[PDB]
Amino acid sequence: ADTIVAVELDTYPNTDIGDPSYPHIGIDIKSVRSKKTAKWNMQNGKVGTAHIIYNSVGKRLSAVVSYPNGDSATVSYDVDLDNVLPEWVRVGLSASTGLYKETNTILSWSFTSKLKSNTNALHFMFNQFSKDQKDLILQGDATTGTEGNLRLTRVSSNGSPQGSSVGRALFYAPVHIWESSAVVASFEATFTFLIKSPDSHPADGIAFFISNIDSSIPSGSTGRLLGLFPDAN
Amino acid sequence: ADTIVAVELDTYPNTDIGDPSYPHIGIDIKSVRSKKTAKWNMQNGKVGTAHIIYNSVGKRLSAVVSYPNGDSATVSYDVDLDNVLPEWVRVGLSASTGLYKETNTILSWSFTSKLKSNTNALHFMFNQFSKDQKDLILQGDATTGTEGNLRLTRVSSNGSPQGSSVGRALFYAPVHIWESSAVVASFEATFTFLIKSPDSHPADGIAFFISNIDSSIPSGSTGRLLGLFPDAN
Amino acid sequence: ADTIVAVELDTYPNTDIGDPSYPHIGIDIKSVRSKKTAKWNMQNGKVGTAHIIYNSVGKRLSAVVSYPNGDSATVSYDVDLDNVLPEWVRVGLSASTGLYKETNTILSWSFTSKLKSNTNALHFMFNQFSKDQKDLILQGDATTGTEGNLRLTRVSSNGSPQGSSVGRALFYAPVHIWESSAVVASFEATFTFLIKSPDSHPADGIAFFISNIDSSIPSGSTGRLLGLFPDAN
Amino acid sequence: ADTIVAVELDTYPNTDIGDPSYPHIGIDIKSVRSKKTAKWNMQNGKVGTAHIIYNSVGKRLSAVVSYPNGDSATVSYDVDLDNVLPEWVRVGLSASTGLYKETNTILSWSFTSKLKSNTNALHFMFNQFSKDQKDLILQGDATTGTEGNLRLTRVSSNGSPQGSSVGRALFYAPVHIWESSAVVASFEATFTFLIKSPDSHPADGIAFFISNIDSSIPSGSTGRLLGLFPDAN
Ligand SMILES: O=C(O)Cc1c[nH]c2ccccc12
Ligand SMILES: O=C(O)Cc1c[nH]c2ccccc12
Ligand SMILES: O=C(O)Cc1c[nH]c2ccccc12
Ligand SMILES: O=C(O)Cc1c[nH]c2ccccc12
Ligand SMILES: [Ca+2]
Ligand SMILES: [Ca+2]
Ligand SMILES: [Ca+2]
Ligand SMILES: [Ca+2]
Ligand SMILES: [Cl-]
Ligand SMILES: [Cl-]
Ligand SMILES: [Cl-]
Ligand SMILES: [Cl-]
Ligand SMILES: [Cl-]
Ligand SMILES: [Cl-]
Ligand SMILES: [Cl-]
Ligand SMILES: [Cl-]
Ligand SMILES: [Mn+2]
Ligand SMILES: [Mn+2]
Ligand SMILES: [Mn+2]
Ligand SMILES: [Mn+2]
Repeated sequence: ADTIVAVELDTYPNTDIGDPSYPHIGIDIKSVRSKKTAKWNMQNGKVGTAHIIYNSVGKRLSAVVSYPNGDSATVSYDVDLDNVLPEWVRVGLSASTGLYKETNTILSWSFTSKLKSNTNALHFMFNQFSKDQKDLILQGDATTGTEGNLRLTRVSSNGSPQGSSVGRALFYAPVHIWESSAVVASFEATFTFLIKSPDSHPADGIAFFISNIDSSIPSGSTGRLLGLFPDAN
Repeated sequence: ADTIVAVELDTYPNTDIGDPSYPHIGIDIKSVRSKKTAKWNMQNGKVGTAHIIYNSVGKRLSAVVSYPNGDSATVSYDVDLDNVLPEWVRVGLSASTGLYKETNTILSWSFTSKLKSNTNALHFMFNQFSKDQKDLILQGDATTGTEGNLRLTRVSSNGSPQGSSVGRALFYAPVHIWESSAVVASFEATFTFLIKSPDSHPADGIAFFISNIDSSIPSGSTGRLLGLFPDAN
Repeated sequence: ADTIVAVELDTYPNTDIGDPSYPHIGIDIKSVRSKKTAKWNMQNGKVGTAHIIYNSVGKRLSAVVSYPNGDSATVSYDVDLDNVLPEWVRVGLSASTGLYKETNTILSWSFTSKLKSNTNALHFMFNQFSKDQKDLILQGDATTGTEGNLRLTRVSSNGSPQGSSVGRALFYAPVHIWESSAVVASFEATFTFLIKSPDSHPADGIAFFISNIDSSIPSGSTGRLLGLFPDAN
Repeated sequence: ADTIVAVELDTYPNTDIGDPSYPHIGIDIKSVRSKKTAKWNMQNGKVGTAHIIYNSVGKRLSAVVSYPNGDSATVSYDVDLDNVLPEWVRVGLSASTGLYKETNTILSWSFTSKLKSNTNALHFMFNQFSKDQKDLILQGDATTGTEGNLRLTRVSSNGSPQGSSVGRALFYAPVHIWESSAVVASFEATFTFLIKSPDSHPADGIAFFISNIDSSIPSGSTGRLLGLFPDAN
């Protein structure tokens, strides 16, 4: 029943549900079957940066993911989010493991939404997460720690990631993501992540998403559904 | 039981509870008995701008209130808010009427909090308020409308303000206002207001305040207590 | 010899140089012959707002122009500005009159450029212009005044605009608009304008532009060339 | 003939010109004889962060310098900069060596100035410096490199710092630092630095400063004068 717009960093090819035959970044409009994808070389144990950009003028949801060595993947998709999202939303991060696993560690997260009419703005930045993060809604296995990081999916004491895990972090305050009379409705999101795995293959990935205010983890949305969708339709 | 730090725009002299013999702006640390005040010429029916500034280095809570014609009042008070406030807070606007009354109309409100260590940031801006303002907590008589304004205290259909009124607006998300390891903890707040009264004297005023997350209007905090304090101590 | 990327608010149809048969907004890549245009209802004597948005991910230069009554025109054009502009630029506003004329009054101008790698930023905002505006380069007839406005084209003492006029304002500091290793290079510009004319038709329009550092008004670039181009090619 | 307001990170005690008997941070109003100082433990070879804060309401110039291990020094001084500085200024960084020496390496520098009336803003951020930094004015020995850093004072090929060196970096654009009608005139500056020395004692230090537009290195302002002052008065 949730409405989802997401950028997925998808570490695991699930070819039978329309994934390409490689790790990819994807734009997901109300379906895990990405509307557009690009090949992504996920660098095990390295800190990546994801950037997400939209404005209501160009009506183009863009994402780019890069690592320090400079290797980057970009994906863009033409979509009017006025026709997709509710006016009011929550913004969040989601990650899953299944049969295979990885750390889904968030080191930092920033977001900006603006409505310019004829301005209303929300901006937050986390470069360190604290134990009792009162402006975050933690769902499922997602924890904030003393190490200053957001662990979306459960990690063992020994620092090793665990399978069949799902967790999300949503910003506490609802966001006014569009308003019919806004001349420009724009949002930007950036997060840094550390995906590390000793597994034969890492899985399943990390998503930035926008949803209805009351959005919660769909039941059985572990693994390939990235904690966003109740099925693969 | 609430902990309150406020800047009060006090339109009504209550001399028996330590108000000066004129309308004033005041810095209130856990008491309506302002720690410091300055004379303020409130201009009936005109749009004022209040600016509030603090940083943990100078440890000086400053406020200035001005009108378009340029007449301004300033008040500063040396205080370590690390020693006053809880780590996590909500920020809000409050206004009251009593025996005398005024419009307590907010046309715009912006806030920025930052912690710089060895950055975490929250920024919001409302230049228009909407009917269902999902990122605001409205308490008491406070309403948001189609006129794009926040009415802290009850106004009649005919546009006239009503007595014995109290309302507040708090931003939905808790704010991390200080952190022991922050090198610089700073906040800025700005709001524009229209106080108008056909009364013999306007009352009672408008406050920007910071409180515990779960802060609510103290019972009988109408009139001279500005919806912040349960008594005049 | 200058390299120009501009958004033109074109009040006058010059049909013989590829203008449409109506006032329009246009994206100009190294030619006054706009790569893309949209019909624009210019509202005589009213304050308009222009917004310009680009990012190096979507590679889409977008502009929207609106007035308070809400009537707006939008134009978008897919272009890699890494392949058009020099790395370092100046940003500016330009306006012209010819055989016909108008006020080309700028009431406010803001700009933001960012490079995010694996951040460098420039932001300025003018909501009032002063007599000796030391962070602006004024070219041709462009003046700043006590009325707090930038007059791009010459106005008489009696407040009436004059024909065959050209003036520009460039921000003093060069801008690093792209860098080969930037993951995201983005810029946003906003300005408010008042075009007013008692003429049979207004002319010629206002442009936001990006150029080489040493860009100057091309000789004979009054009227339909908007002070940007030395010819209509 | 220059007018100087500076925060000095002073690594070398020059006791005969009013330095305390230890490395210190200082607020300098038109004199190298700091109006106020605080003891500073400079950590050889470590990256420090300096923060500078002023607003025209509190009228308190504050500085804090810290290192990752959390050791920090703070100094505040009550001063009306409306009565000290010209309306228009340039902002910059300065460093010197003399008989003793150190690296005066700047890794990052950000600045924000705002005038709020009844807003004009300038903001820049350098987290990487490039070889041809067109928005910086380099004076004396100051160089920008491929290592992404600003070297205020001359360093040998072998990476060792050199004595009797002075260099400054000023932002290209003049800043409107105060305006008589501004309700709030505020500025913030942050820079990160790496001072390293194999010398018996490091010298001489790094300063953030504000000056007249046409400010240049005073002759013989190497060593204890930090490239800011022509004498020790
Ligand atoms: O830019 C200005 O000075 C006026 C202004 C503030 N907010 C605005 C939103 C839309 C159009 C104009 C403005
Ligand atoms: O300024 C930089 O480039 C590094 C940096 C980012 N956030 C900081 C907070 C405190 C000290 C340094 C930094
Ligand atoms: O986001 C962070 O905490 C680290 C960071 C600061 N500037 C950056 C630019 C690109 C990628 C990561 C960062
Ligand atoms: O805050 C608003 O909506 C109006 C506004 C924009 N700039 C200002 C500067 C001073 C006082 C009010 C405003
Ligand atoms: Ca998958
Ligand atoms: Ca009172
Ligand atoms: Ca034309
Ligand atoms: Ca010294
Ligand atoms: Cl599968
Ligand atoms: Cl399924
Ligand atoms: Cl009383
Ligand atoms: Cl009482
Ligand atoms: Cl023509
Ligand atoms: Cl021609
Ligand atoms: Cl000496
Ligand atoms: Cl001397
Ligand atoms: Mn996928
Ligand atoms: Mn009072
Ligand atoms: Mn045209
Ligand atoms: Mn000294």
